[PDB]
Amino acid sequence: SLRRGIYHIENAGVPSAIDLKDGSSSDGTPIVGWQFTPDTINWHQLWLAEPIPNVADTFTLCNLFSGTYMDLYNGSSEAGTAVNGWQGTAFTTNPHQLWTIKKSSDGTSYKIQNYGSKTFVDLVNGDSSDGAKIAGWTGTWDEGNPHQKWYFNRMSVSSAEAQAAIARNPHIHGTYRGYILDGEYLVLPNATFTQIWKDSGLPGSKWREQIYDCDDFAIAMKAAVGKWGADSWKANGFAIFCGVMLGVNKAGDAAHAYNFTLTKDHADIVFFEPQNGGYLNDIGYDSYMAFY
Amino acid sequence: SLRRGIYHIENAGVPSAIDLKDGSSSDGTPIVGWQFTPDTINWHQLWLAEPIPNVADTFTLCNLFSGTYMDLYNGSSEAGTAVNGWQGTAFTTNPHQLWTIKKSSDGTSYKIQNYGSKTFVDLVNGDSSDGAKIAGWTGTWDEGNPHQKWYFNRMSVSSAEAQAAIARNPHIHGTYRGYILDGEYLVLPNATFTQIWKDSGLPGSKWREQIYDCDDFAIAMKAAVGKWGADSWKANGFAIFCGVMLGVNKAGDAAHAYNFTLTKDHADIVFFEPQNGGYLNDIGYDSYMAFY
Ligand SMILES: C[C@@H]1O[C@@H](O[C@@H]2[C@@H](O[C@H]3O[C@H](CO)[C@H](O)[C@H](O)[C@H]3O)[C@@H](O)[C@@H](CO)O[C@@H]2O)[C@@H](O)[C@H](O)[C@@H]1O
Ligand SMILES: C[C@@H]1O[C@@H](O[C@@H]2[C@@H](O[C@H]3O[C@H](CO)[C@H](O)[C@H](O)[C@H]3O)[C@@H](O)[C@@H](CO)O[C@@H]2O)[C@@H](O)[C@H](O)[C@@H]1O
Ligand SMILES: C[C@@H]1O[C@@H](O[C@@H]2[C@@H](O[C@H]3O[C@H](CO)[C@H](O)[C@H](O)[C@H]3O)[C@@H](O)[C@@H](CO)O[C@@H]2O)[C@@H](O)[C@H](O)[C@@H]1O
Ligand SMILES: C[C@@H]1O[C@@H](O[C@@H]2[C@@H](O[C@H]3O[C@H](CO)[C@H](O)[C@H](O)[C@H]3O)[C@@H](O)[C@@H](CO)O[C@@H]2O)[C@@H](O)[C@H](O)[C@@H]1O
Ligand SMILES: C[C@@H]1O[C@@H](O[C@@H]2[C@@H](O[C@H]3O[C@H](CO)[C@H](O)[C@H](O)[C@H]3O)[C@@H](O)[C@@H](CO)O[C@H]2O)[C@@H](O)[C@H](O)[C@@H]1O
Ligand SMILES: C[C@@H]1O[C@@H](O[C@@H]2[C@@H](O[C@H]3O[C@H](CO)[C@H](O)[C@H](O)[C@H]3O)[C@@H](O)[C@@H](CO)O[C@H]2O)[C@@H](O)[C@H](O)[C@@H]1O
Ligand SMILES: [Ca+2]
Ligand SMILES: [Ca+2]
Ligand SMILES: [Mn+2]
Ligand SMILES: [Mn+2]
Ligand SMILES: [Mn+2]
Ligand SMILES: [Mn+2]
Ligand code: NA
Ligand code: NA
Ligand code: NA
Ligand code: NA
Repeated sequence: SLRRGIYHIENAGVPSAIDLKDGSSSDGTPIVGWQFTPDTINWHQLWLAEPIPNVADTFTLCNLFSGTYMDLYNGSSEAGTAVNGWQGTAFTTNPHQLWTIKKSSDGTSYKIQNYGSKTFVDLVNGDSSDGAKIAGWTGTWDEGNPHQKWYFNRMSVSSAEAQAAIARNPHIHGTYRGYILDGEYLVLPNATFTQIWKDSGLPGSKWREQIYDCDDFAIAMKAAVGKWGADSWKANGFAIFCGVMLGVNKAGDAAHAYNFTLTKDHADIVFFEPQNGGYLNDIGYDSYMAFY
Repeated sequence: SLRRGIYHIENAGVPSAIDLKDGSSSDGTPIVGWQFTPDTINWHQLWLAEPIPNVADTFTLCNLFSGTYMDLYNGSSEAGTAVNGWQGTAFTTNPHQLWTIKKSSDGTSYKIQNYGSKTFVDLVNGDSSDGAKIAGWTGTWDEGNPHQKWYFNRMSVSSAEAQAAIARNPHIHGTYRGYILDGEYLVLPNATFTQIWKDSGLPGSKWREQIYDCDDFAIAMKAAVGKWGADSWKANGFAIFCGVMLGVNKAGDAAHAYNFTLTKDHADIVFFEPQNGGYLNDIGYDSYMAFY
């Protein structure tokens, strides 16, 4: 089953992602194929999949940027029916905005079926053009047709997945305790994480004993990523991944506060030094506390 | 012995505090008697007392606002010698800026003796006027003279004192763990704590599931008090008190993130709700984690 989380949905045939055109919140904004840049935030191309509790393999798909929902226009079963962004809610009963999402016959890509119409999300003609129509279209669960096959590239971790990445790490103190604040986290590329750090003003901050020392830098960086999340996205029901860690050196006679983020493969953490914007696989401290 | 910490130094005879005139960082800025408002930040009237490791009962006195040091002009023993703010360091050997501070004959107020001159800090003529001269003056450790007696009104807590206030509280969970980030904290009046909250922009922030929920409010409020500390004071070697707490309700089926501060008497904590600016003696959660 598709997990709850944020996905970049990429056609199996051509390198086009499902895109809410101009990220517009207007009802009836076309959802189109568009090219994408890996290891960036693709601002109009991120979809929060919310499982519908009492319907198997069925979701709403909320555009992270617009906060509007993937909607089959008037729920029509006609091939070529418009797929648009439309106002809704995460657990709607509106079958226009309900999508059964299951593995295709290649066992890696998915097909996306409208719960009402039983027609599939289709990149019309496999057109690779920026702004290519996406429509509801007749099809089957089993056929190879790449127009209707979609890789769900997972952009978020659960709290359980973040916990696992930390526990993997070789720099966790025996006394470590972790404090989980949210359920589902957007993982930033370092390029974006760095940009939030720059736009925070922290690069200009001076170290001062107690009054602006490591703990103030680390907490200011987490607050800045929290502020960026709320200000950047209109969807709800997720957080941005940015950890704070307290650590102690091997000698046990010096402590440090710093940040951490997750690798591209979501499997491991990477330490971030908010006093200089460095990423490190070893920051010279073993974490005894984290909150994220 | 006088503890390390921040003091509002108030004459024993008249309601004048030791004041660095206009908070100026200029060398030779007069230190004067000035009236004060209790339960405010008295911006020009706060002094960080740093104990000199290998000299008994002897300190530097750094003006929290200016970052400059109480200085007996050319270390003269002449009665009426100017006491000014002057550039220095927390552990200087300059005897102009070293002060032996011990209980007076009334056992509650102190006298302040220059280590070099062995003359005392004196509110000349006990003048209660705003801008009254303070000078180094002949005297003795034992005499009653109120011109040379000073209440050291303690405005800061150690980490150990903050730990004690939390442990006192009746809303601490069995599983509580506390994470101490600094050593010495300025305690804010609620009036100031509230102002930092207002000036943060948090009063305008909307609750949003995960993306700006209780943990984001609580951490944004701690970051705002950290930013206010650095931006407001030029002295180093202290922090501003603002805690973050995670808590769980009696039923054990709901958790909440919030802030806390300390009472005027420094003995107890008070909970702060950053989603509405309320102070509560009971926020309906028992803390299982704090960092401050
Ligand atoms: C059958 C029809 O369902 C609803 O209308 C839908 C639209 O629904 C969504 O948008 C409307 C406002 O336009 C409203 O906010 C609703 O709660 C939301 O789910 C939408 O799916 C469009 C485009 O496909 O089709 C229908 O107009 C409902 O509002 C109608 O009353 C009616 O029951
Ligand atoms: C190249 C082309 O691929 C397939 O046709 C697709 C269409 O396929 C879907 O709709 C058709 C009916 O039009 C049929 O129901 C099929 O089972 C279903 O997958 C559709 O994807 C459109 C729009 O993108 O493009 C092509 O027409 C295949 O059936 C054709 O024989 C042909 O190989
Ligand atoms: C005896 C004298 O001590 C020092 O001068 C002090 C002044 O000292 C302080 O300010 C000066 C700059 O004016 C400098 O930054 C020094 O490090 C700092 O402690 C000051 O206390 C004044 C006013 O009472 O008196 C003396 O001028 C030293 O700099 C001199 O070289 C000389 O040794
Ligand atoms: C009212 C006045 O109080 C005392 O005199 C103080 C001064 O006291 C201090 O300096 C004098 C010498 O001038 C002497 O050394 C004394 O032991 C010492 O405390 C001084 O505080 C000045 C400046 O504020 O004010 C008064 O002159 C007392 O000795 C006087 O008899 C008289 O009662
Ligand atoms: C917010 C906006 O993002 C980018 O423009 C989007 C565009 O983004 C995708 O396509 C571009 C090339 O046009 C790149 O491949 C990006 O990596 C993709 O994410 C599309 O989403 C279209 C259609 O909705 O809208 C544009 O605004 C970027 O080019 C802009 O400078 C800006 O940052
Ligand atoms: C920063 C400045 O603070 C206040 O003025 C100070 C003044 O403050 C003290 O005296 C005033 C009355 O003049 C009140 O009692 C305050 O409670 C005291 O803290 C003095 O420190 C003088 C001498 O250095 O400087 C002034 O700037 C306040 O009146 C101003 O509006 C302003 O907030
Ligand atoms: Ca600090
Ligand atoms: Ca959050
Ligand atoms: Mn290590
Ligand atoms: Mn949360
Ligand atoms: Mn309780
Ligand atoms: Mn610290
Ligand atoms: Na439209
Ligand atoms: Na379901
Ligand atoms: Na002067
Ligand atoms: Na000492």
